[PDB]
Amino acid sequence: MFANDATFEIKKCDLHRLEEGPPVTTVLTREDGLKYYRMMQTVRRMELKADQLYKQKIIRGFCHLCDGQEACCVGLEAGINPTDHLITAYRAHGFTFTRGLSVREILAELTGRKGGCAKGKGGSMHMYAKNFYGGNGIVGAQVPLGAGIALACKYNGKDEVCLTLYGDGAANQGQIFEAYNMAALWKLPCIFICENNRYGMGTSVERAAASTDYYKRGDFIPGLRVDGMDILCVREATRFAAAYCRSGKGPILMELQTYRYHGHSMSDPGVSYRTREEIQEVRSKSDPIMLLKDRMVNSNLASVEELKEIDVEVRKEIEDAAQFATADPEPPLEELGYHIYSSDPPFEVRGANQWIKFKSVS
Amino acid sequence: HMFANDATFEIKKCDLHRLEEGPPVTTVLTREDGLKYYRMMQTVRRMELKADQLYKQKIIRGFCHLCDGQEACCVGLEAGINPTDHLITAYRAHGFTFTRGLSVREILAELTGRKGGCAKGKGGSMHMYAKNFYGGNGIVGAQVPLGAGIALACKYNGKDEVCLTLYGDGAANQGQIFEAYNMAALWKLPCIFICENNRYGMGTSVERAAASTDYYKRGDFIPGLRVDGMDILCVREATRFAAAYCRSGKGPILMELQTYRYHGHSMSDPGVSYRTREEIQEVRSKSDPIMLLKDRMVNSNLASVEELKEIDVEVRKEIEDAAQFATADPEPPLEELGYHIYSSDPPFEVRGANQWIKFKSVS
Amino acid sequence: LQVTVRDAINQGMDEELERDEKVFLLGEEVAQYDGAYKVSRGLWKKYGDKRIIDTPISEMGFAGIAVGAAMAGLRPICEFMTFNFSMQAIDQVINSAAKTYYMSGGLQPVPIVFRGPNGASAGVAAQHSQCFAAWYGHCPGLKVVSPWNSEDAKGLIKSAIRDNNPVVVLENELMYGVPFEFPPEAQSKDFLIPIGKAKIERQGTHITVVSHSRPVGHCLEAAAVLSKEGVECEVINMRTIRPMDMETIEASVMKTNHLVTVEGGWPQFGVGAEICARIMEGPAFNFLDAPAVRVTGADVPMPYAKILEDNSIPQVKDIIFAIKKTLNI
Amino acid sequence: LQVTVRDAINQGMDEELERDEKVFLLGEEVAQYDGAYKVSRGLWKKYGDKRIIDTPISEMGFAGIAVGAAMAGLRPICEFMTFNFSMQAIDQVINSAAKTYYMSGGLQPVPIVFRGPNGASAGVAAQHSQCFAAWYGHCPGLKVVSPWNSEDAKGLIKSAIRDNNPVVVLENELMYGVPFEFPPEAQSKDFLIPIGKAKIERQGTHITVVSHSRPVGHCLEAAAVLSKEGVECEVINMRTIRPMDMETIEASVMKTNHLVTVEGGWPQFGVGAEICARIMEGPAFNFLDAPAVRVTGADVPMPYAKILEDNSIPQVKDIIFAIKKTLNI
Ligand SMILES: Cc1ncc(C[n+]2csc(CCOP(=O)(O)OP(=O)(O)O)c2C)c(N)n1
Ligand SMILES: Cc1ncc(C[n+]2csc(CCOP(=O)(O)OP(=O)(O)O)c2C)c(N)n1
Ligand SMILES: [K+]
Ligand SMILES: [K+]
Ligand SMILES: [Mn+2]
Ligand SMILES: [Mn+2]
Repeated sequence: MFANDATFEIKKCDLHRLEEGPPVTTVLTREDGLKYYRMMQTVRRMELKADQLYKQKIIRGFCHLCDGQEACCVGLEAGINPTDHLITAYRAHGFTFTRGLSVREILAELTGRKGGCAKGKGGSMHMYAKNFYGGNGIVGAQVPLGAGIALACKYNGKDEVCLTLYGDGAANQGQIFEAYNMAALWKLPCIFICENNRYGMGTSVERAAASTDYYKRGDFIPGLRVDGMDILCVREATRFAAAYCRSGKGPILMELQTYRYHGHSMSDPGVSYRTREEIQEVRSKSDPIMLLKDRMVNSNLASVEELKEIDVEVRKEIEDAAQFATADPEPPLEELGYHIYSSDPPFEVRGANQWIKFKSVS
Repeated sequence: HMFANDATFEIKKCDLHRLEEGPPVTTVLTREDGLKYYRMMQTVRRMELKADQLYKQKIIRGFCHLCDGQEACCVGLEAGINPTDHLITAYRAHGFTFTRGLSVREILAELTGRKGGCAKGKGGSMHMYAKNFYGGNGIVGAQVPLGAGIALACKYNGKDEVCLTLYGDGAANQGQIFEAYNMAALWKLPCIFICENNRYGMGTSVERAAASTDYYKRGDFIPGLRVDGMDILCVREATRFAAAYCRSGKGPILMELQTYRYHGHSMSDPGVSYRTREEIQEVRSKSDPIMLLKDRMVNSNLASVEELKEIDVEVRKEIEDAAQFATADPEPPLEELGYHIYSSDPPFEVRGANQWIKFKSVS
Repeated sequence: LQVTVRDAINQGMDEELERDEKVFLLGEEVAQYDGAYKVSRGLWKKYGDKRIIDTPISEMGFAGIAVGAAMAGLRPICEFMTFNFSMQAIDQVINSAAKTYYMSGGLQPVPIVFRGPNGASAGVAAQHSQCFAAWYGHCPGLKVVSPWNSEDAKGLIKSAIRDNNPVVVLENELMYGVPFEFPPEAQSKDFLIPIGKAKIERQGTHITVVSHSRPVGHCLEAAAVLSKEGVECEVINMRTIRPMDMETIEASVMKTNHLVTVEGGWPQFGVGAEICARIMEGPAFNFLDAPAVRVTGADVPMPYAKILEDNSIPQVKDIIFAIKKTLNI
Repeated sequence: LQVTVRDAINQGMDEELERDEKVFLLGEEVAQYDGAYKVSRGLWKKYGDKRIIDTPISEMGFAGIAVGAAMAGLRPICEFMTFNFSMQAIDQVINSAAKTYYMSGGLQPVPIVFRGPNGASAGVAAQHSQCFAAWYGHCPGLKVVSPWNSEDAKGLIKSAIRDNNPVVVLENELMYGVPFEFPPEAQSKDFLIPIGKAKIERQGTHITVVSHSRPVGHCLEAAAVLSKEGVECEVINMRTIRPMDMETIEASVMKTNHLVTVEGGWPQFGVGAEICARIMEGPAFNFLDAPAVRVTGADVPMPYAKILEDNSIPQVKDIIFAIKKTLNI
């Protein structure tokens, strides 16, 4: 006999121009808990597998991993509807899964095979899904795009919101400040989210930002700072920020304090600008998955043995996906020119000299 | 009749952002300084009104953005800084070109596109330069990072010089300005970011364009002050305070100058679709910067009505001469079309409208 | 009747706004100010705040917002006051809009239109005179058009709006007040000009003269002068920069044996360069009786002074000169 | 002595920093990270915070800061992590830097260098693979260069730094780790390569093959294969995109009678487009016994998948094929 649910304390958010923030208590059901645990573990194991495949040279170019930040993608999804919108930068494999793509499609995209979610056209940085707009490789560029998606939610009148994510490094891009001003001016249902993992590539927050209170950089935009290692903190803050945008009050900034265990990308060992001890300590004391596991077990929502059975099932899902991604064929060369334009008749695309022609179909 | 050597005046207290103490709320004006600021502002006003008349007669063409109503800003800013300090602004720069040291003749001859202009007719209204004056910039917001880099050079060279970096209320919503704020603060650049707020960005009022219209606070982590930009003494004092702040090594500061432009955005904008003629007339009658100084000087016995009238005559005659010059001066010769593409290079040829047309380019 | 270029663009936008509630216009001074060059006059009064949106001076930001809205299914028209100011926003045009359908494997279309005046005007100097036709034309995933007359501008703005992909419409400020005969077909709300197709504005036997935007009218003047001398120019109005209609230009050259390109932009890596290289790689090369040559703006930042600016843009006499060089006359 | 391209650039910068205290380097990760591709390795430890300056991710801002510092008399090297990211800043490069000396009538020079890797890499997909050679080449007031090997990179970075005008130095990320024999003249601190002069990398008599950056090495591989079959290619390394050395190409084609251009960029309005257009307008046209043709990247946003990427960039076999077509062999 497990508990059907339990009540948990969550850290109080720091507030900027808000007289009240998210609650400091929440109820988690056994059912929701097993779900979040499974999703976070699936993301973690997917990322570890990508690291493997990269080292085996089955993935190339960019591979930015989100391990350590699983309370963010899973917590954010836990606080919004399937009909809400989300856009992020290139560290997107987790959000690609939480917004509903399979591990198979994600890994086959990384391995550059036709079974990929973009048929091997996009690679790590450019994956899309229903109400998930990438997967954006130019730092900060996705922020005005998110505000525009929020503009469309308001135009269409269906009470949908858009979560618009950028990292700490991105936070110093001028277009983000341009977007804050217009979102405030037009009361756009845009939730600006700074995923603060302490480093923008190799540059710590203290060395890039004159002020490292990201949740206050919106200035006239209200903000909250949230513990992004705690899936329940993230979920509560997200529910609060979405209710805020749905009520017509306009945009809000949420800073998620989180941490990446890997380097900036597969090419960055991740240790010239921080210590291995720093990383180990974060992981040892505030890993998002161990934090939930402890909560569930100690409140009788689930057993050590249950969670271990989920781990075994996730491992088989990740192994199956990896086998598919490594055996699936590359896309056929004849499709090189496909999908340049939407809704157009076929045309020809010039290859490497004038005698090479590729058919382009929409 | 003996005149006072100096008098003390009350200046409006600045609103402050992240500063415990701001500029003084009184200041001493000497007769000599009064006379000089009065002549400077009148020179800028008469030059601008001449530009209007020249533009209507088609002697000036393309862009011409006038700064009348705002003379307390160029002149008061000049009064608060050294000749060896630096300044950069946008396109509404005729007054700054003058306060920074170019003649009315060179300015107007550049507007009329003649060889005697400060760029020999290459630049026109928006692009005039002088020593320690970096334009004169026609892309909105673009001069803000330039001004921050000029401050970085001041810091790098170690001469205790500062840079005044001016942008309008419309420009204040440009992303690169926020990028500049962050680097200036991070590096403690001696950059005074100055927002010249005349209430409109072309045809868009501040309330329609900016979610927050507190321009002095947009720097967020950067301190700022808001200053009466119709009061030349208010501007001078704020400026002295901001420059002292940057020279002390404390890093950047924002100053918002609340001012007003009597003309439209440019010669092509009547300036009446987005504001009333009464609003303009009431700003003029209540706050004209020249009228304000004239009344201070007369009421405090620093100058006579007849002395100031004589400066007006002298200035209007100067602008008539300058306009005669700019209107008679020949255009630049065609043969110099290609000149000054590259600095310090040997001569070369530039293609014209077809391959048989070749212009010599020399540095 | 006669309709000016500015009014034909206004007509096109008004019709498409009425036809589809998802279409909207944003940019600086589009709404209450009636447009920086009055091209959007009356639209805000007719459609309101929701549809005709005055923006702050935040090009990267509002271009990005427009691209996001298009991704979410809206159909924005994003006005740059001039294309000079598009440089601030050019990453959004190229990396967020142009490349997205391809990167996504055909999952995410981007139905956005960027429009605004492009190129030289009168005495606006070097930061405000630049032509971006070859820059935008270079880029896969974009369509790029450059209207000349009232018919061109209306039909191409309507086609751009109906297109499902990013379309750059390079207008011309000096053309805006020019009136043209506006035939019945053009006055209709169903009037569309296909993107990708040039139009022959004058039939000729002696030489093919190819241009885009304002200089098309200078080519016709040049041909009117030359015709009195027995020289018949075939004048081609490109209409589209990408994908350009090389077949039309080829068929003309095979007839006339001679080619001059005319454009207002800078010469090197310009529009004429691409036409010239295509004509040499293609089936028409052997039909040339002389080298193809290019008439362009002078290779300088645009000077202010009248006599300097006059000599920095192609004049009728420079087009005539190039043509007579080509014909050896 | 073999020196990799990355180390030769490093030597260039190091030598110019020591020589002139006004020289400084700024950009993302240039200082404490030793460079995003290790090109600036060891410079911060040698020169310190004041001279080697890590920036936030604020392209338009730090490029404008660099341009401003240059106007004031300093000699900045502004690194873009890649040139894809220069799009955010390209207004500063064009409107604030390139045009300013001309606008100011020769009063205000801008001695700035913009440098970093350009064009395609391995598997980095469409937002990260763009070549900007033709875009920057098009603009008066700029100089644009594009080194291939280690001598190229050292001599051109040093010329760029000593130039008093904006110079855009388009490097190549795949060349960084390639070692080259390094002549003793290139080891000198006085080693400079003149901007505006192409270099003949291989003499030949049958065909002129012109290229820039990485593909120059593929043209040389192509000529090695071809000369086993008795075909002698003259291979020309442009070095400079603007102002390009047309005189060297013309004199080569006047000897060989045939021309192929090879570039990694998109074909339309590309670098090959200008070379072909110039050859047709110029004195060598009558020397051509076949049309000049262009080998280029494929006309697509860059795909990720290896086989698609392989076929979106010129391969040696594509070069050999265009040469054989040109020679009718
Ligand atoms: C405009 C731009 N400049 C530089 C880069 C290269 N780059 C990719 S990610 C990155 C660091 C961004 O860090 P942060 O925003 O903190 O995101 P994180 O990966 O830590 O989530 C940089 C510099 C880029 N892609 N776009
Ligand atoms: C990036 C850019 N966008 C648009 C323009 C067109 N434009 C020139 S001035 C101006 C309004 C600027 O207003 P503000 O900053 O308030 O300056 P003011 O003239 O009132 O001092 C605009 C929209 C431009 N020159 N550059
Ligand atoms: K469309
Ligand atoms: K230099
Ligand atoms: Mn980060
Ligand atoms: Mn203003």
